[PDB]
Amino acid sequence: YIPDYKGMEPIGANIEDLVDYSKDWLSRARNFSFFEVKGTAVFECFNSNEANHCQRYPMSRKPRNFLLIQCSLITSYKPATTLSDQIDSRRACSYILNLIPDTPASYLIHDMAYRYINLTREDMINYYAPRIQFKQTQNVREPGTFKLTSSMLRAESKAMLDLLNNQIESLNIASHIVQSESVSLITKILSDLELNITTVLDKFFQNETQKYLIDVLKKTTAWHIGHLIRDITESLIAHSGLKRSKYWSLHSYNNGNVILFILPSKSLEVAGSFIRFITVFRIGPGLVDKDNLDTILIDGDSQWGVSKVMSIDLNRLLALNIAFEKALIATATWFQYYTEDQGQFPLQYAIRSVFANHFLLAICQKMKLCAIFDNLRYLIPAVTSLYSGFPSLIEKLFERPFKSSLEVYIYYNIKSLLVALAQNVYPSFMSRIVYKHYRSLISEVTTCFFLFEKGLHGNMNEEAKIHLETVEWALKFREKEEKYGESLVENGYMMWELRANAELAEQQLYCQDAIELAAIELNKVLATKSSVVANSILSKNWEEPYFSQTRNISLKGMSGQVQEDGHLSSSVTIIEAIRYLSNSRHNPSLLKLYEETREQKAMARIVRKYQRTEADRGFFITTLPTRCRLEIIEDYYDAIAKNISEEYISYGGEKKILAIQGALEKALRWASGESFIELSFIRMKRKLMYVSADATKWSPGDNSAKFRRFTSMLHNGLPNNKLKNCVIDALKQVYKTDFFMSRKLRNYIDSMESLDPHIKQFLDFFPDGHHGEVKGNWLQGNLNKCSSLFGVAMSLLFKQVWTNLFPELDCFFEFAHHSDDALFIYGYLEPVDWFLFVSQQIQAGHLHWFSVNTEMWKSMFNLHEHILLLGSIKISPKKTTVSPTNAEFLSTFFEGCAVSIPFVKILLGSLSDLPGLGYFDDLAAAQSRCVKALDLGASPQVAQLAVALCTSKVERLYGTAPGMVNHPAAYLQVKHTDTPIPLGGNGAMSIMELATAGIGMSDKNLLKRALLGYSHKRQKSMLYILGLFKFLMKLSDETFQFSFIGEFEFADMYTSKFLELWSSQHVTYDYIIPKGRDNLLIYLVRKLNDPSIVTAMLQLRFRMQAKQHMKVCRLDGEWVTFREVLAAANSFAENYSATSQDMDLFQTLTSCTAWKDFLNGIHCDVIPTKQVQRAKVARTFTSIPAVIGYKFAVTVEEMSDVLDTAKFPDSLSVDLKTMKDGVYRESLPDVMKRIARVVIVQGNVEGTAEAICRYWLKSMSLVKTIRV
RNA sequence: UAGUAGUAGACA
Ligand SMILES: [Mg+2]
Repeated sequence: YIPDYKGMEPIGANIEDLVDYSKDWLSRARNFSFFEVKGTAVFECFNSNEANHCQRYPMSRKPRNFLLIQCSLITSYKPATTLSDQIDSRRACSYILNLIPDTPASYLIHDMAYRYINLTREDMINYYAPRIQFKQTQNVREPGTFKLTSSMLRAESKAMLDLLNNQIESLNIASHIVQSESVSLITKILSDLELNITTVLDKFFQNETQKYLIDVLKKTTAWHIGHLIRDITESLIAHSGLKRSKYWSLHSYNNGNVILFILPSKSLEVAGSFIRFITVFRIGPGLVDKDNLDTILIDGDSQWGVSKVMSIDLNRLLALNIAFEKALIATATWFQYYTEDQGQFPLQYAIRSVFANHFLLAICQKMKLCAIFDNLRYLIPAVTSLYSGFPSLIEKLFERPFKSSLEVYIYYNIKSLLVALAQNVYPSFMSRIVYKHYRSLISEVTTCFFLFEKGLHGNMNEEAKIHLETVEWALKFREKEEKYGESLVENGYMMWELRANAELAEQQLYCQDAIELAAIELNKVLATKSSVVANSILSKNWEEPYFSQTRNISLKGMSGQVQEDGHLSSSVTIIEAIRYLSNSRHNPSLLKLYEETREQKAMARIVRKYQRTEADRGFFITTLPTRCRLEIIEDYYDAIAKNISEEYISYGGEKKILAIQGALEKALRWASGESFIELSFIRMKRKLMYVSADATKWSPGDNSAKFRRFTSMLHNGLPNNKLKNCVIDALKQVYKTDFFMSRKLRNYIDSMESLDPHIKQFLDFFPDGHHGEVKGNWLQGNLNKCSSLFGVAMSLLFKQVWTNLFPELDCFFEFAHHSDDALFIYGYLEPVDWFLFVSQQIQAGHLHWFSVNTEMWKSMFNLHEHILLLGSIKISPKKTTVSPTNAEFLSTFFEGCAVSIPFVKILLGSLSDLPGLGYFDDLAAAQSRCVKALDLGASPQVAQLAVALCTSKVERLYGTAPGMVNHPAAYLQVKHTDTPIPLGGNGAMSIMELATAGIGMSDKNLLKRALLGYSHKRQKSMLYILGLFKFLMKLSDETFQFSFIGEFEFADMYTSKFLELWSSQHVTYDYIIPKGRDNLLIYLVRKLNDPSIVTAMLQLRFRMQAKQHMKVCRLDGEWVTFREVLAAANSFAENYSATSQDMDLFQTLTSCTAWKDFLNGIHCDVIPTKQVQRAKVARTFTSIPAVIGYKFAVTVEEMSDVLDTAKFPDSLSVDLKTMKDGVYRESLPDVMKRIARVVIVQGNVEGTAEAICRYWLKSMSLVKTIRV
């Protein structure tokens, strides 16, 4: 009932007081926090940091390894098969046995080759045999392994095995010798990798992309070496099973030239496990590092390189498996960007070198390189800006040991590139070309950065790193509390305290007057839309049940009760919901739950986000009362946030780019024309300086208590303060939290047995050794809408103070705040008399006017930063860049109105992130991410190439590819093109059709081509396809994208048959979430036992190799394999006979489901004009479950639940009828159950749902304009 | 100086 609370009393805060303080503070000399970029300054920073680094780390004479797998190719590579594998293994063992071992690695290789070549005939028959045909033997225990005891192991081999089963340094980068050696080595490797080995969309692809990219790259040794690495990694993954990992293995590739020896290892299924192997190759061009080779045996006029015993984890193994494609996709993206930039096609040598560099980066999956590229992606914007904090970025760059010889090469490259950039046409990073646009260079380095997989950090020395920041800032907060008193820090310091001390204006301390005036400036705007504000505030689920929302049902992850170990349990949200519902007697609303759990202390943990940044960020797992309080605050401020612009987090994930582009366009429109200043006119030029700003420590270095005062003065449309007081109390109860250290960190501390001083300082934060109190720091991600709104309010307060300071100048300001990320557009005035006016103003008693005489934007930013510090927002000196032409926001780059959104992240993620729901499901998902890239800016040719790559990957993984086990052609009497996708199918579909028509069209189109065959011709093959479709329909009906497809704590509280009966009885609950306690509890128990939920709660990517031959599909309510499903499909289609109802359904579906004809029906021709690139912009594409819940609603409880769920309470009936009409345009329970976008265009294109399709048709050609 | 990782002792 929203009980009353302690509402805060406003105090006498006056804007004039802040204006006077601003006058006094601006009347003196201020130190700019940014440095003007120069070639001399950047070079001096590099030299000084080199000198310091020479003594920071101990020198290392021997550069360390950087290539995970070493192999060499001199002829074209043919993919390996079982027969070729056996022949090559025989040849390779014969070659190896005629060599003299020198090192323990060579001795072990010789011993294993001798053992393999002496395996009996039955062993070699069972070796290479399929799983079904395999039989156990003395010498062979698994299809691709053999045993090796100590009896057949030499003394040296045993010694090296003991070495396996048993202080940081750096290279002298300041030395020219080390740099020269590293550059020469990496240049040799790249030159070896560049060597040559000796519809309308289809025609455009073959003319532009195939001719100039694929045909050029088909002969490079990088291409064939990528294929060879794919084969080697496939063999390694096959060995990494839970059964095969304990044995030895031997494989050979490329006519016995490359040999892989797999040592016993822990299976990659277990966490923190490595697979150990040795690769022996003939010395030649390729990924050869002579210094890091274990040995180079000398055969007769030949050299055999034996590499070191490499231990590779699952992440790096899966990265190496798909690295030909990550290199190919990156090269295609670079090709498209070069075409956009220079307007012509890249030459052969440039594209070959780019592909070689991308392949080398994809192979060397090392954390040091990932950190270097993470630093570089911020360093490049700093040196191309007018003022930036580049010295700090260079210092952070020099904070790493350059152990590998690749890191020295990349460091030399980035040093040269940054020195060249600061001295100025934008030089490229991996080529000798020079770009015409900064967006191309920044996209190139971003693409290089995205080639590194997420989670390359040390598994153990990162859980401490994620804790250190929180502990350090909590200690700083305690120090401030002891220095200034608990009351001052919690409630904020008065304005006179700031005027007297002047050291109070820092982080974790806020000024009450600043908060109040910021709230006043925001509610001045809010007074115009108070009605909408109240409507949005009341529109949230204040009185709705708490656990009937989707977020509280999800599996995201939350904490549990404190256990006897003293640690905080890690459960899922659904489990905590079930627990509380079981203990409670009713399902309370948000406010009722908050009142129930108000007295409980907020507890939290931290877990890794698994990013690719230099330092891994950890996100916090909060308990249930903490989640309730944060949801209250977030709902309130999000409701307020939407009705105010200049904050771009309340906006949807898709409207942010449109909003920021509109803001930039408004800034550009204002910049047009001049301004007139009254002499007391004078003409003044209107300038435009963007400031891409970031906060130093958004969450850790803030004081959440400030929001209290904000919420006490923010004006909403509500008549009473009950909700505002509830939000204030929720803010009060989230002030102090119990930060719990993880179990891994506790075990790490326990195993130490002797603590370093800094580990002791970290540990004393936790008194009992498990949890420590953290004050004033809202945990990361918990308060983002509120923080963005507060930042916008502070910016508006600064704008008001500036306007009151100099009313004679009509300056222009915009602010964009997406949490810590921000963009400040400053339109100031520049003289074309101004100095005389400034002198007169100074002599008139306005001592603060002298800050505007020259470079007024400096003083504007100084005042803005100080006013932001009057809260707790510290603009980061490092990652904030000012520039008069460019901007960076929301991970996108703006050239005025032009927008450049990276689309590489989802193109590369198509292969690396497969959902695993099912063959059709994951194939559609992978095809969907190519559509998203096509929306974000990828050209149709690049999207087509990427989609071909990922569907080839899915076909290879599931065996659907022709010639393999699960090829439907050999068991379904079809041509593999007339096969439904859920039962195989080609899956090759034009990206245009997926983008426009839909993803499942490849099935539906077939249906049409079936029906036209069955009606006009009555062919038996069409009847067979119809039977296949009927089998899919039957499976979809039996088991219950959008198409027909073919243990825990509380999961055992209700019987499975009880769940089935309940689901059959309460049909409506399949579409709506219940509201009563018992019904919601049963719904949640059923949700726990859903196979998709259990599977969802990468390891799946690795385990799919074994899952391929196991029973994963569902047939007649039984778990069966895919091959049996295909055989059943063949039998049922052969025994299928047509019926009237099926024919009627097919005619209705084919008549009601067309866009393909328009795509290929339009004409195209090359206009005699070269393609010109314009400033790209963004366009847009231009409750239902409740009515279905109404349809099956029978009981009073279900009727009440569906009534509450619907946005419109009593309109459902009418809506249902209208929906029925819609269905009749495109009633029975069966048919009812079965029925159940921003694109980066060029400037000219319209925003119609067909205009974007026409633009995509235009964009298929990359260098030539076309006409429709 | 077997690998990954690391100016947090890990995988073991
Ligand atoms: Mg930024």
